[PDB]
Amino acid sequence: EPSPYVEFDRRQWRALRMSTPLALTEEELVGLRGLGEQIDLLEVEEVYLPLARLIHLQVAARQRLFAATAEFLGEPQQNPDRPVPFIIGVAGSVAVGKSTTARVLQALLARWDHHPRVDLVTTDGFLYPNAELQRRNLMHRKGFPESYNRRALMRFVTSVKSGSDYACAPVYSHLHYDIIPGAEQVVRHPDILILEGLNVLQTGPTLMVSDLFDFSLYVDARIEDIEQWYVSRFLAMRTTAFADPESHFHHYAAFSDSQAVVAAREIWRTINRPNLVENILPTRPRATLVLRKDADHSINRLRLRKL
Amino acid sequence: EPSPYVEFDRRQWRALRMSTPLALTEEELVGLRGLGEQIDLLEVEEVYLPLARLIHLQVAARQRLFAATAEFLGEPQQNPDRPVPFIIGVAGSVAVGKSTTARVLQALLARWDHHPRVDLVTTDGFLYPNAELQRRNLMHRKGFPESYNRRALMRFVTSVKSGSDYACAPVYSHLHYDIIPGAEQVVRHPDILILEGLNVLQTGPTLMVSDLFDFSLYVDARIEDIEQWYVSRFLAMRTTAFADPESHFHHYAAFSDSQAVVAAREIWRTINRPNLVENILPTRPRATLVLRKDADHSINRLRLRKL
Ligand code: NA
Ligand code: NA
Ligand code: NA
Ligand code: NA
Repeated sequence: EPSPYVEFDRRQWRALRMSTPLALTEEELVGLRGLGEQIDLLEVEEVYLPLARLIHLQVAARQRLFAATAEFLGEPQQNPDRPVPFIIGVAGSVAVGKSTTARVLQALLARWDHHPRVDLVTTDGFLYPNAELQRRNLMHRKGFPESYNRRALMRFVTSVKSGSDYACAPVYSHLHYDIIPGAEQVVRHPDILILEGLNVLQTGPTLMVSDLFDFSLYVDARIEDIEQWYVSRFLAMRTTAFADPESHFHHYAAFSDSQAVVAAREIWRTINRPNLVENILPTRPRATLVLRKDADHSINRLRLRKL
Repeated sequence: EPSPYVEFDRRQWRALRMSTPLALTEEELVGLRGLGEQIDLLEVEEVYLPLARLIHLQVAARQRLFAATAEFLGEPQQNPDRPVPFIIGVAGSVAVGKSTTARVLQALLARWDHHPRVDLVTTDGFLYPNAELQRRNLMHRKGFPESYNRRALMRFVTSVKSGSDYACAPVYSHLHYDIIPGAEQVVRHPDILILEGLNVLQTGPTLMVSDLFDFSLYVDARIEDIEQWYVSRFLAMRTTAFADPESHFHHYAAFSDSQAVVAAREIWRTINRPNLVENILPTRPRATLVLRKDADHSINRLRLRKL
């Protein structure tokens, strides 16, 4: 039966790498990966290099599109020193590795032969402040679509892809578990813009940020493996992030393996899992490329949208 | 504030026509339009000609996209005697004129300099048979998303855009108000495929037909004007379609202006209006181009998606 997708195993996919240069050291990859991630230069060579190739093949191809509409509208050319920004979305569950994935993707694309301006924005900074969340009785649905100012987010991405000289996004603090007063992330007409977050691929009654994506990525894995990673990582954070007295969750540092596991499973069950099942997973069908990870965080299978 | 769209009045839009040839006679336009429509060669010149231009500018541009993915996959070129079919969706309410719009669009694009294979398929043939509708208790929601076999529809469009030599779609009879046993509409690798129906722009938990559109059109107008047109047309059909004894709604032919109006308003209120408000309108934001009609069926304003 005909299909919009085309599956791959790491073997089939690593061949499409061709002669793409690996411009990332071991020290660099390290500072890009998160606690728990297993990503190594090998995976970066057999998976991220092909992806980066495909993306650049499409950055140019995509420009042909806006160019047509430009020609149709009888308008000028485009300052080649300012084309239409290529927007990439990276979606996935909490703890599946998407943040690392987006950080690595930005590193590789920015180090491309001509040195493109590659900006990365996480939807964290678009969550509503804790105070505003409490007001809406949402302090327990942090990460759900409604916990974000999707309007500000949409204005942000629209602003950037429309050619603005610069746009601003709030900044979120994982240490304080809240939006930081007065903080700003300024993005100035980048060549590429990667947007990473839980529900970026979301679709709805209004034009949304996913409708502005020229390419999308969905980091996938089994719901139980992600729970495992989540829990495991919660325990690990007792000696890293929670160890810090300034941490909103410093109280967690003193938890025992047992009580920490229980606490982690509860947050997963009451928050992260529901959101994954109800909002995130339903968006997967639309991803240009899905990176499937095995229980060991290893990306061994990919699903690409040819249609 | 930045915007994904760009508005136009007929004046601004007719200028983008450039020197596009008008290859349609008065006799031809007539056999393409529906009862109640006011479309004339002027509107076809100041509105449909520009649109046809823009579309052909993008058919080629769109091919650059699939070509990139083809080059990336290290696969052959594409029999230029068989590129990737360009899929166009035309959405809108019952009685807004979309069917005429799609019929005219196919006539103009098919008569393009190189003579493209331009096929047109209405979602009618994908409604579930009356018997199946009754089974699902849906005989009163005919036209709502659930009243269609969206799977068969998706398989159909996927089949065609994936390069199949031919695909088949059931046929619907407006005379009998039902799907015709054994009837088939065969579509063989067209250059362009126009899909017209109520909820074609719909989006959801799964990859849908709207995700395969390279271009979309949404014929729009005020909910009350469409009700007016609907009713008015119901009355008019007493002497055309309902006059036929073989008609499922032959009983309507004997209705008086008064009782016919009442009947028409009731169907609109209980069926067509709700569907428009709940399913159709929410899809409008996503249309590449929205054709706004005034109470006189006249297209005088357009909204194009530049992003
Ligand atoms: Na996190
Ligand atoms: Na994040
Ligand atoms: Na109709
Ligand atoms: Na129809």
